[PDB]
Amino acid sequence: SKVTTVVATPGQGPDRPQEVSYTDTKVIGNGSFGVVYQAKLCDSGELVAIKKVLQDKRFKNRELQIMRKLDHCNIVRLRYFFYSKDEVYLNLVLDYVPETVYRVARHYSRAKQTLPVIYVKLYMYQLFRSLAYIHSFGICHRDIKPQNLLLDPDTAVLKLCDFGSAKQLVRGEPNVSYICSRYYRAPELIFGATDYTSSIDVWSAGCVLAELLLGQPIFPGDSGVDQLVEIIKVLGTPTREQIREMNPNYTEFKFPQIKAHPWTKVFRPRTPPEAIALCSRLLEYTPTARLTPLEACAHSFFDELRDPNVKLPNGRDTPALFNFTTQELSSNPPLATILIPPHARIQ
Ligand SMILES: CN(C)c1nc2ccc1CCCCn1cc(c3ccccc31)C1=C(C(=O)NC1=O)c1cn(c3ccccc13)CCC2
Repeated sequence: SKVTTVVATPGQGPDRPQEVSYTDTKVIGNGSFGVVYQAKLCDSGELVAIKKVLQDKRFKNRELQIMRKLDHCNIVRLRYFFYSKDEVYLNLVLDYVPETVYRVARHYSRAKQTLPVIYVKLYMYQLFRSLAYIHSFGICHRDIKPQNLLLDPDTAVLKLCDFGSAKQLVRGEPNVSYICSRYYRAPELIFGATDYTSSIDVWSAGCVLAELLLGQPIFPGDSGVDQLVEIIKVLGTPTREQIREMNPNYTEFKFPQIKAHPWTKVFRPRTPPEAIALCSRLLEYTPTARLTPLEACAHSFFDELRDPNVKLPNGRDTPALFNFTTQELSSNPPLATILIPPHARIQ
């Protein structure tokens, strides 16, 4: 009962500090992403995660200012923030969730068992949703992978986190190319591309999809150089025309020609055709040929989720999949027809 008490500015509301108290401060993480503690809210009893960073007093913060314009239930909610190695740290109080998709995938795999397809449908849909909400701002995550997909096991609700790498993409302004974890890095980035679009999130989510079908990473590779070699094995060698689309700085190739290994004989035998059809639309050399998140939500692979008489393996109802705002449908309103099925329109 060693209660810390600070004054903290609410995350999405108006700029009006309150008093807040909590306890049970133990460390849960410490790495590239920063320094995170678990903690317990005195009043409610609820759990939280608290990220801590030395902040350059004379400057804004790119992570804080991105999270303060966000309120989506597939995105980890920022509750409060405040300040406090010698001088000035920034603190962010976040919703706590104990399991991840990576952890859950890992368990099925090492025991030599496949992830039931229903869980594959649930997880990607909610991800594509989460991508659609941020892409309607210009904000690109730039670190989609299974370890950044938090998950409630009993309910199935899933929440993207870690907006440390996230950035608002602007036409004409250059951006760094060595970014995202290697196995989930789009080929344009590899090629040196500097004015890439938010469709790099869509590539990465494709790599996550295939992983959940095979029970292991689709493109490993043992270096930044070897990562395009593992890709080429599957999609063959790209054309000068494809290489132009990714980066207009390459004219001559540096690695012999290979032909495309077909999609059907990459996975196992019983795999559903729409999983494979979808996967082909995500993993394309050409950025503009890849689907949009919202278009991905409307794929025929997710039709089972829009059934009314559908439940989880533990009997329960599925979480709400059809409470789309206008902001969320804003990039293509016509799709409402499909995204919201009849029974979810009940006046
Ligand atoms: C094993 N393991 C190393 C691991 N790594 C990650 C995710 C989960 C896990 C295991 C689950 C244990 C519970 N667990 C939940 C965590 C968390 C954070 C650190 C350690 C454990 C942890 C949470 C978050 C978050 O936003 N809200 C959370 O509740 C964040 C995840 N990250 C960042 C970064 C910056 C700010 C907040 C958070 C990125 C790290 C990726």
